[PDB]
Formats: sequence, C-alpha cells, structure tokens
Amino acid sequence: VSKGEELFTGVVPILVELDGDVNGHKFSVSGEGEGDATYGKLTLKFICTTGKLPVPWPTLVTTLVQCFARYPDHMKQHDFFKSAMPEGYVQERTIFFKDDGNYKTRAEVKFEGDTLVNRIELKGIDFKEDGNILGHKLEYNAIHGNVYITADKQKNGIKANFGLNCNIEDGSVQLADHYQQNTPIGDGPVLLPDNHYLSTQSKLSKDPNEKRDHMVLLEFVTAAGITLGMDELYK
Repeated sequence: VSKGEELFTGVVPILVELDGDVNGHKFSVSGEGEGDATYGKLTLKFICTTGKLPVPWPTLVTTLVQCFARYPDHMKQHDFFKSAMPEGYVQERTIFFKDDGNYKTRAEVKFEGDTLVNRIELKGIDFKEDGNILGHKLEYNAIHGNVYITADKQKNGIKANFGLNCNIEDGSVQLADHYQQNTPIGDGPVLLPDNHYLSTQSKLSKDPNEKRDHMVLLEFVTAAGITLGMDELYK
C-alpha cells in the first residue's frame, strides 16, 4: 500500500532544525548531512548557531531520523518509518536523566522536496545547575543501544523504549531512559510492525577546522528481532 520505502533506495540529503529550552537556557541547533538506508548509514554535522550549547552534545544525539534504518529484506513489512513518507510522522519523546531533569521533545520528520527534514522542539525542566547535564560533566563518547519498538494500533503508529548510559568525567554513568511514540502525519496506509528493535551505533567527533560549538555524527542503524520463518511453516 504505501510506497514510501522507494524514497530511500539511494543517498538522501538530511536537514535538522532544533529549537531548545532547558531550564530557561534557550538555544538553536541546525544540522545537515545525508542518509543511506541501504546501509543504515547517517553522516551529519550540527552547529549550535546561538553560540553555546547549555547541555552536553551527547544528550541531544537521539533527538537530532530512524527512517534511515536498514530493515533487512525479511522484515521490510515492519518499517513503519518509511511507510509514513513522504507525508512523514510526529516523533515525541520523554527522556529521563536519572537523579536529574527530563527532556520532552516533539518533532516532525517529513520530505521537503528531495530533502528529509527533522524539525524538533525540545523543552527540558527540573535540571540541577551543578548536575552532570547543565554542568557539562559527560564525556564526548560513542553512544550505542537498542530501540525496542512495538505497534500502537490505537494511534496507528508505534511506541518504543530504550535506556542509554552516558559516561561521566569522574568514571560513573548517567542513565538516560527514553520513552518514544511516533504517529503518521498523513491519512494514507502505514505499516504497523510486530515487536522488534533497532541496533544503533553513534560515533561523535569534531571537525578539526570548526571553531563553532558543533558535533560531527557518523551513525549506523540496523533493524533486527523478527524471525526468518522456519517456525512459521508448521510441525
């Protein structure tokens, strides 16, 4: 029914625009890059264009396009994200930082011409000014984890949950627990999946020629967790 997956057979330019406010510290982030869902591969560069990010870059990675996941052939009928294209979807999260504040995010991800645009509003509340987040105590390290997706038939979309560890300068870890929901923007058909997960690896780096507050991201996202069918033939 949807043919949105056809939009992702090659390299697709990506634009990200975030407007944020954490504890009243307001900021903007813009990013550009491209994604190649054939390989689940994303390459992006972000700048905090208001000048100075008031939270650590690693806390914004997950908020700053799972439509670029590589869904293996045997599980293509479980890719909600591309099915919603080009009209797109709303992705909303609440992200809890253990013993600290939370982010609430709302984004729309959709095509604008041939560009895949993720536009986000982020509100963070109840942070400690001397905590690991407003205090910039997190290391600028790789992030990896599994995003566990389930259908949400009532909303014609999906939910997901996951937990990530952020390494603190002092050696400990800062947990960031994510709750997610996605719903289509359009009224057309979408694919509602069986339970599965996205295996995501994000590598964070710096452009050695870039003096502005920024992040270079190289990421791989691969779907998994649907069986191949040996148990679906009979006994």
